Amino acid sequence: ADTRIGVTIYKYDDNFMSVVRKAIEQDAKAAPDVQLLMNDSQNDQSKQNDQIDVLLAKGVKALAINLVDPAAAGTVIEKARGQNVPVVFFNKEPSRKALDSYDKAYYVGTDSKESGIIQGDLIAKHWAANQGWDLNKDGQIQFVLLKGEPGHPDAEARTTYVIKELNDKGIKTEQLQLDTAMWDTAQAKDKMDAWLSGPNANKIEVVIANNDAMAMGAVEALKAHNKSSIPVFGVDALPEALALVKSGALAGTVLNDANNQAKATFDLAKNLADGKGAADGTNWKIDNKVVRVPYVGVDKDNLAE
Ligand SMILES: OC[C@H]1O[C@@H](O)[C@H](O)[C@@H](O)[C@@H]1O
Ligand SMILES: [Ca+2]
Repeated sequence: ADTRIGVTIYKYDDNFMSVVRKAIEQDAKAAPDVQLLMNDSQNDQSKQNDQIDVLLAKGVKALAINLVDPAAAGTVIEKARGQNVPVVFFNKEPSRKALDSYDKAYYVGTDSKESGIIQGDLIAKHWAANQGWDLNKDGQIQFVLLKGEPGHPDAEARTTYVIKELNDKGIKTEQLQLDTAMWDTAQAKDKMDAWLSGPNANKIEVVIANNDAMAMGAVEALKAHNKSSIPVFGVDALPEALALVKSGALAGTVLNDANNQAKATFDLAKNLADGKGAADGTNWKIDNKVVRVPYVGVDKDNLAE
């Protein structure tokens, strides 16, 4: 009488989704009646699509899906609809229209813009406290920005809102470079290294990354160039990134709460598999089929708290 739930993780080597993957498996360990069928989609939506077909053929009673491509939500929903199986999307947010296209589709994640606002406020605080960072003394932050996947709601919101928030607080900004490194450490290292090796590299004052993995790559490129005096900011508060906040290699980050996103995803998926209301017997507040888990800013001043 075990209940099977199919789960896809877009890429197991994504630093953040690795934390989430492990947390959801710990949640499942505590539900002796449930079996998770865990899949690594290897950063390929076509691989994920085939994995979902296999999961459905195996009779799973719910799906928890971390999309490779957000725009593929519709495709995945139509697969789930064919079996009348509920689907809890997590971490890559489908459009409102996509969510509303199937009454058994839900989403667990975050308020993406909040992470951009928090990161921007963190940078504003550190900038005001470290006016030595204004290398050219023009009152503006000359920044470079390492973006996540184009079209990913967290990448778009974190990129828009970090700058909006700095500007709203009265801090002018000059974008010297902006490119995607696709959430990846090695790509970010190579991009940052190029920026440090190009003309007017001397003008760069602050590095902004949409996640910690990319921030960490930037930290390594700065080290290679003896330019570690330039501050770097990320998002996620990965343990490895918190170690760099401690050492001073990373100026700040933002907790993306993997534990509670994993728990909400599991709790809702299990309820839906059982034919119950998604939040039954839980304290999750579902707002129009969506659970959002707060972000929290982190730097040396609150690292212990
Ligand atoms: O979808 C995967 C991405 O999700 C974001 O919420 C995290 O901040 C990133 O680290 C991760 O690469
Ligand atoms: Ca400046």
